[PDB]
Amino acid sequence: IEWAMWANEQALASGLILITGGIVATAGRFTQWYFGAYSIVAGVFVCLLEYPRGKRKKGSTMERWGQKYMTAVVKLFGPFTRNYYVRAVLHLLLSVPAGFLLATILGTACLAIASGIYLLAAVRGEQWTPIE
Amino acid sequence: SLEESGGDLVKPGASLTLTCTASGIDFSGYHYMCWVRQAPGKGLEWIGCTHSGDGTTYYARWAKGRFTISKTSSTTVTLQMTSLTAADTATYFCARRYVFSGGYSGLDSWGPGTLVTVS
Amino acid sequence: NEGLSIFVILVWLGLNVFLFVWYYRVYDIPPKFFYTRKLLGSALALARAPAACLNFNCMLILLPVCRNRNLTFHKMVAWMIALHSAIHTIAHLFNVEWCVNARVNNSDPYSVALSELGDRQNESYLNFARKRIKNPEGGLYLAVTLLAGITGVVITLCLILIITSSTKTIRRSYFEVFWYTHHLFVIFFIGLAIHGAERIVRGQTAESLAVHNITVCEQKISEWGKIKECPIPQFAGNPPMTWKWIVGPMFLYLCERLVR
Amino acid sequence: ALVMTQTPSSVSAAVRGTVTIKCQASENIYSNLAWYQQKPGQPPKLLIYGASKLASGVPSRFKGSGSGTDYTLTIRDLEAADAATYYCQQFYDSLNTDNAFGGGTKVEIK
Ligand code: HEM
Ligand code: HEM
Ligand SMILES: *[C@@H]1O[C@H](CO)[C@@H](O)[C@H](O)[C@H]1NC(C)=O
Ligand SMILES: *[C@@H]1O[C@H](CO)[C@@H](O)[C@H](O)[C@H]1NC(C)=O
Ligand SMILES: *[C@@H]1O[C@H](CO)[C@@H](O)[C@H](O)[C@H]1NC(C)=O
Repeated sequence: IEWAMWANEQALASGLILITGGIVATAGRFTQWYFGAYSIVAGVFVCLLEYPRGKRKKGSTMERWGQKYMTAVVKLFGPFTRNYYVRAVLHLLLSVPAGFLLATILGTACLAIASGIYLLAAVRGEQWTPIE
Repeated sequence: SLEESGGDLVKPGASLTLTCTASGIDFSGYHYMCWVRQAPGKGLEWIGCTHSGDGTTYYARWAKGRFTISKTSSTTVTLQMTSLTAADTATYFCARRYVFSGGYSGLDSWGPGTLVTVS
Repeated sequence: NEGLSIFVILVWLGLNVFLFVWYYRVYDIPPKFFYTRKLLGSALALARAPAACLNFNCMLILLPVCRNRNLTFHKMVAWMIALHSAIHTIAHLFNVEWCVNARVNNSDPYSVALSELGDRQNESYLNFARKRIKNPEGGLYLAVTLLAGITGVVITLCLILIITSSTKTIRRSYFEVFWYTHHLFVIFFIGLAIHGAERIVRGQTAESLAVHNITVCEQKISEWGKIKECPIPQFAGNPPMTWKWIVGPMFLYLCERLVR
Repeated sequence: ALVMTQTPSSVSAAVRGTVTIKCQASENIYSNLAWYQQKPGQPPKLLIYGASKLASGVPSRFKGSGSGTDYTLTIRDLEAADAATYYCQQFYDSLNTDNAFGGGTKVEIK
């Protein structure tokens, strides 16, 4: 069982939800829209970081459409991305500030769940190895 | 303030129109604009009102069929009288029914009134 | 027999579009919801039409898997549920924001005046945001206070969980996680059945339209309750309907599982 | 129809005295009443706009009261300049009403 495979998709979904909520907040000019703008930025960053899927320890994996460019970009950041404790902490810290606005509370919850799944995966000792 | 134009000696059965022009008040809020008449030495008689926004107009049962109140412009309101009789001689007041904040109404602003004589 | 599959997909698309447009018309044109949409813009229709489409899709979702092509249709129905739930959630986020802004003195005067209803014993409220709390804390308070808000948050979270854990990779290579976390549909349907229990989205009562005339009393907002022609309006919400759509499939699936 | 009747068609009171004017509605008007003072040859002056809510510039001397169908006007310290006529107008019903104003009461200073 590889929890990182599900954590990646959960974080990507959380990023999409954060982008949608932030777009709704900014476009609708919700009170404290700046939290919506920050949610847009955080969701975009999470999507960019999570689009490149990792590699399964056993067996092969299926690439995401145009994943090569983004995974090559992520490779350049060294162990800050390979490690999953760092990824879980980063997701939690990016989700926290996005939870002060209703439109983005759902995105915050989804990102927190993704961070929890990453922490569970990291405890097992998994890491993100780029696919070549 | 308000002032009623018109008002002159009129033969019975003819028609007359009183024009109520404001000075500093615009008839575009949510207040009404009522017309009140007072025969010499008698009590006030209510003719009808005209909401500034909706345009709905109300008249007293006796004045429904022959009195027309219309807000011609943002500052002038006209009362048209038809089939005038000797009983319609009275001082006609133009009053603004100010709907205060609580929702209760009162004729805040009154016009000096114009004598109308039918004979 | 690809013709049958194409016909089924086309009929599904037609029914979804027809339901969306029909319920948009129902919640947008009629004067029953005149004040409701005066307060909520078109977000009322945009939130209540995906509600009908979601009732339809949630009825459809469980039928394909009740064995006692089909899985492709099940996936399409799930993704349609996701889309309509997205539209519903966005529209209701707009509704919550505007309602909270109106409850406090931070909206247009007419919306604020409408929001004052229900503060007295013999008044039915239109603005379901009763506590006078500013934004964004007001919307968050509504989310965890209203039964609709709590249930919506829970079922939406379980919906994203199901969708993200039902991806192709997890489903082919980690079927244990997929199957164990797919049973969040139980929470989904339990929350969805009671989702509309409170009836917070309210339109003017059927009888209130007789005593209260919309075109005669639209601009007399301040005078309601103290002039004969404009009695203060009374609002009432629709009863919960989604349980009717969802109970059938739940019973069929439960019978199927008992067979298994 | 809704008819208002001011029972005290003529009341007299000495200076610094009190005058009570009662204006009772034939139908339950929900406290939407107004009291006007009309000095001779002068447009009426609004005193109370609610049932008992004073208008701008009107002292606390002129008190409104009552609820439902019975309403009252009172003058604590009736002056020599209050020798006018007082009317009551109901704004609740305007659909079918012969006269909104409740007759008229003439106040005399003794
Ligand atoms: C949105 C709400 C959803 C509900 C309520 C739901 C519910 C269900 C249920 C009850 C089953 C059968 C379980 C069983 O037989 O024990 C099932 C099967 C399945 N669903 Fe969904 N599901 C949803 C979303 C999705 C999504 C989004 C996908 C794909 C993206 C999906 C793909 C599948 C697949 C592949 C199966 C086959 C399971 C098997 O063969 O064992 N479902 N679903
Ligand atoms: C934050 C997310 C959500 C919020 C705030 C929300 C809010 C609401 C509200 C206020 C109502 C009206 C209830 C009433 O008037 O009684 C409603 C109805 C409804 N919603 Fe949502 N909802 C959310 C998510 C969802 C999701 C994920 C679904 C998935 C199916 C959904 C489906 C429905 C349905 C079917 C109804 C109709 C209920 C009925 O007619 O009884 N909603 N929602
Ligand atoms: C509400 O805010 C408006 C300005 O937007 C202000 O004029 C008004 O006095 C405030 N209070 C009420 C009760 O409307
Ligand atoms: C509310 O209505 C009931 C009956 O309709 C009545 O007995 C009660 O006095 C009313 N209370 C208020 C505050 O209007
Ligand atoms: C409301 O009043 C008008 C005219 O003032 C009338 O045309 C309309 O039919 C009335 N509404 C209803 C529902 O009868």
